[PDB]
Amino acid sequence: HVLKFKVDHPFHFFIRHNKSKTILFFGRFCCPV
Amino acid sequence: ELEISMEQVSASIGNFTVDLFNKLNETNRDKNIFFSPWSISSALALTYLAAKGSTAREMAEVLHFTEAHEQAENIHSGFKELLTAFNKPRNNYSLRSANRIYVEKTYALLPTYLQLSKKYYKAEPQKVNFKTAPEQSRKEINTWVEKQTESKIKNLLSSDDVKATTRLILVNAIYFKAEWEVKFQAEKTSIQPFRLSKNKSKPVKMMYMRDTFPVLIMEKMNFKMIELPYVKRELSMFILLPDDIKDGTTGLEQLERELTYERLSEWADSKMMTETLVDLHLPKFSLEDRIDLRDTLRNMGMTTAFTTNADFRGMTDKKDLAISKVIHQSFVAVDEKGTEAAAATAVIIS
Repeated sequence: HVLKFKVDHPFHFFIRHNKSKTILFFGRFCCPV
Repeated sequence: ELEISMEQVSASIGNFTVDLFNKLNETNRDKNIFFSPWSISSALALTYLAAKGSTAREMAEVLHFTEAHEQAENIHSGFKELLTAFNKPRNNYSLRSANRIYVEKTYALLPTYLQLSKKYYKAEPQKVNFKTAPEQSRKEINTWVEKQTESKIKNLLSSDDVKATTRLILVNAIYFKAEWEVKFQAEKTSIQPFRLSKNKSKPVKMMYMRDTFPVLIMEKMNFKMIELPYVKRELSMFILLPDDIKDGTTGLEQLERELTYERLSEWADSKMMTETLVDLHLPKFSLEDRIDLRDTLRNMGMTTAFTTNADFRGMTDKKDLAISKVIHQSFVAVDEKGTEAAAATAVIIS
């Protein structure tokens, strides 16, 4: 089957440098505009 | 040795990220949050290099260089090697970070501090005239930040930040831009409702694709996590999404209550996080923010550095310096092609 991953409600997100596992940016998006 | 140093700094930054987010979240539960913990920790680490006694100890504890003063040489070494890794020459995407020391021309700094700052943070000193030309100095610093950030962090410092009393400004900048490994197709993007809560939603440009990504399903803890790699999977965007909206606000109450870096680290490289075919819907979005972190850092336990009892005799022979402000400014734009992200941190000392 196909898993539904619909990001249509507030979420945390972060950008990671994978080899070092260093978080470069972190955020929460909960409010459009 | 160097590998362990890098792991220790990366771990410290991860712990700091969660603590910082948690502190920011206390007052602003219903607002967008976005920062670069790399940039903040880098600038404060360069500041910590100059700190002594309780000033140093508090900073080390808040930044997770030590557990809650002997300088953490392993940390400075870890920052050095990480900075080198991030600044590797490449033309397949953009990743760069830089540090700089702006100092009052009349204010002498210890040579040992400058060589260590150059070694571990690649930060060179630039003499500026704060005393009788604060606006000249401000614009000079803002211009450098613009250059390091492809003009995405424009006017970092304001006239309220740089004054005749300013003696040092330690600045970190970071810039990132990369395509997704698998890009969204613009034709599949459409206007869809984004649900702020159970009883509220607003329209956003929702990108869509069907493809395979690493996904961790945590049914018991009511969330899923996905990894969206950028080119060559050298960096990724991770997204933590609650299973639905199962509380009276944003849906993130459980996740935010139970958020720890230990958990986040375990999830991010879990064996359960396997490649899964997914109908991925992701908003096209962009966030900008700016904050003086003084109050936040004080509330986290970094207090003495902001007082008349501050001790920065690692960079000077006089006990006449204290941190006035810690300005952090950030930017991110997520679209079908990839992501552009940028930030700067300015530690202002007077």
